[PDB]
Amino acid sequence: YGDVTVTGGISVFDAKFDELYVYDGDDLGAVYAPEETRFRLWAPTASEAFVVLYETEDGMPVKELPMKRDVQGTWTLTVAEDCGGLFYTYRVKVGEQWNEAVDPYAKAVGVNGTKTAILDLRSTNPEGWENDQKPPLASPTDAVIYELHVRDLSIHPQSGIREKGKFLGLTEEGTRGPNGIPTGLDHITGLGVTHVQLLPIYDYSQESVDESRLDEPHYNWGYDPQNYNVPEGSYSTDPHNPAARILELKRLIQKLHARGLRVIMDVVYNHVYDGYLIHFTKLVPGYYLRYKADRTFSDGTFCGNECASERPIMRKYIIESILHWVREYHIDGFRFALMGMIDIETMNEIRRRLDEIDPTILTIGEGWMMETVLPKELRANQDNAEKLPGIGMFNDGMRDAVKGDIFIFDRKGFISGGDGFEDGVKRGVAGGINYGGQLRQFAVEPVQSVNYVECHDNHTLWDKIELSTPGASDEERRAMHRLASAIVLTSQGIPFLHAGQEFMRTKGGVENSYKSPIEVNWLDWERCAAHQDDVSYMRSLIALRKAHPAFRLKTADEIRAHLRFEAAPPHTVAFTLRDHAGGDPDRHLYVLYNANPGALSLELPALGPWEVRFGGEHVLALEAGARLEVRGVGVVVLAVPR
Ligand SMILES: OC[C@H]1O[C@H](O[C@H]2[C@H](O)[C@@H](O)[C@@H](O[C@H]3[C@H](O)[C@@H](O)[C@@H](O)O[C@@H]3CO)O[C@@H]2CO)[C@H](O)[C@@H](O)[C@@H]1O
Ligand SMILES: OC[C@H]1O[C@H](O[C@H]2[C@H](O)[C@@H](O)[C@@H](O[C@H]3[C@H](O)[C@@H](O)[C@@H](O)O[C@@H]3CO)O[C@@H]2CO)[C@H](O)[C@@H](O)[C@@H]1O
Ligand SMILES: OC[C@H]1O[C@H](O[C@H]2[C@H](O)[C@@H](O)[C@@H](O[C@H]3[C@H](O)[C@@H](O)[C@@H](O)O[C@@H]3CO)O[C@@H]2CO)[C@H](O)[C@@H](O)[C@@H]1O
Ligand SMILES: [Ca+2]
Ligand SMILES: [Ca+2]
Ligand SMILES: [Ca+2]
Repeated sequence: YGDVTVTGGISVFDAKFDELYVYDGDDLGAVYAPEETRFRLWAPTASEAFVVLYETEDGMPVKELPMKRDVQGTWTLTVAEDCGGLFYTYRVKVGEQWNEAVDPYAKAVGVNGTKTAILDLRSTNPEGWENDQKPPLASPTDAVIYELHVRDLSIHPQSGIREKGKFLGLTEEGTRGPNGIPTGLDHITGLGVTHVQLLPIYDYSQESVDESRLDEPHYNWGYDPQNYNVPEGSYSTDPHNPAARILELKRLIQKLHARGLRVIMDVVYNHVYDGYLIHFTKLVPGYYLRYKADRTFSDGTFCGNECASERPIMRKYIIESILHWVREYHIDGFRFALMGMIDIETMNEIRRRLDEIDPTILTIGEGWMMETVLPKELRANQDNAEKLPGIGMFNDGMRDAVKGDIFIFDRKGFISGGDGFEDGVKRGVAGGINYGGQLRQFAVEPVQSVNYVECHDNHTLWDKIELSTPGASDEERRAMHRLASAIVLTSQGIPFLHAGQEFMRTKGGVENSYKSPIEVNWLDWERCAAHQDDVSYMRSLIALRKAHPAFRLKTADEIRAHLRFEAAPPHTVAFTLRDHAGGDPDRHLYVLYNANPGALSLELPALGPWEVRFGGEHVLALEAGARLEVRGVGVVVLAVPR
């Protein structure tokens, strides 16, 4: 951990270390120009530091230059020759140990991320990149998220996409699949979703996907971070060419924006893929990651380590990393893996730094309550959401109430006939806010509640239903599935959909498919071709939400003012959104979630001449008390016209 004489007697573990070496510059890394390249490395506990230069990604050094000790724990060096096309690493001696690492501020790397690449990053911008414009977004509750893996999207043999498994595969328009159905980008833009959330597209570890063996089967979600500030090599057409993955990701984002879609990056700042080998511990051992009392890794992540976001240089790394994805790649939002492992101060400064640039940039995360050496009152989780204004959190209470518990596989939920889940559904209809009485969750405002019944984790909705409806036919399970999706899209808050949920995606019952083959993980376009009715259904639900601002209320005060739950029997939920809620064109809406297969009659509130808006196929009678008779599991939406 180092010669503790170099750092004023104070160890990397004492609390007086932090305020000592707080570098105030935003110039860490290397800045290339033809005249010179300047390097700055933060490594306060090292005795020596060298820049090592390479001509080829897997060559031997051509120069090995010593760096000068500089201010606030940093080392500098200027090289007064055109270093374009060169690769480099940092070699440091920490105590009596030498290690050679990639630059933590690497913005480009060679294959598998072991050497930093020097290049003019403005040569990676696609044509017109400076003219890139974002689709409008007035409120987070106006977003419809679609969670997608780059490999899943196109790797099925019948996807009809040329660059299968690649960033460029999501740039291709006009692709067709079995029976000529639209696939890929056209299928996604055809749905009406507004944001594509991509599973890890930063550079994840070689042990997960080896970028030199892409000619053999491979698959991994990528939750194993290696280089935080550069794209994953296996999604490029050429992982050996350091510029290719950058240019190709930018082409992807530019095209999505041009087609009306925004891009959310799944980011993992809570843990690295290997606390022993990552560059953080090579360069400053004992700083960037969290430690138990015995100076072993705190392991709240169940992955091996935790990043010490609360320490100032690590908070600065995370924030400069995010601002890099925003500024260099034009990213529109971030989903924070295990946000409950990150401290509140870091999350709020992130929200602030983004708001300074563009408040429509999204920040959502997993606010789970989880043990770690990070103090309980400092965790950015649902318990502390009052301290995290404007940050959305996955609403697991809503998820479990709708489809049934994710950990006990056979337990039913509201859609599958379970008893007593109506209040759980109502709590998420209200956007997870403090609505009143028993109707309360963690959110202060509905922008803090992300509604979902499916994501990449755990069984798919279809697979969950299959595990918990032993006496249900296939048609019955389809109706349950459809009802679950309708609840997400008609609840206050931020609706979130899993790619392929529109065609009842299955993983053959695999619960945790993170390294399962493409046969398990691909978007199955043959299944999608067999489920075009259900895709149309999902497309129409998304259109219904878009056509009604009353479903997207911006504040908890509006929800408390305009949302009212109505008389309804067990296994149903009924509510109204009254008096042009949020400027809705209709005067009132009435919404019915029916989980009963049979027929039933409801007395509608006396709000005016009701008219059908959605789900007419379930309506046996609508008569002006005013009466509605329906049959079958699903949603019915009525309106009192203006
Ligand atoms: O080899 C490292 C690591 O692999 C396995 O952990 C993986 C999980 O099993 C897998 O579900 C996935 O977990 C991530 C969630 O999907 C994601 O939503 C995110 O928020 O965080 C989770 C990771 O923290 O990926 C991990 C990492 O690959 C295995 O179970 C571990 O024991 C093993 O250390
Ligand atoms: O080995 C520990 C644990 O790992 C796995 O749990 C993961 C879940 O699959 C994943 O959904 C998420 O779980 C969170 C729930 O979604 C949320 O409702 C609430 O319960 O917090 C949970 C996290 O604490 O992340 C965990 C990560 O461990 C696996 O499925 C479990 O069986 C296993 O016990
Ligand atoms: O557009 C509003 C409309 O959306 C929903 O209707 C969809 C059906 O639920 C879905 O099964 C599908 O059904 C149609 C077939 O695609 C088509 O081949 C033909 O058979 O007509 C079917 C019935 O319309 O697509 C529709 C349209 O998206 C919702 O159920 C309706 O209540 C709603 O009015
Ligand atoms: Ca990689
Ligand atoms: Ca905000
Ligand atoms: Ca099955």
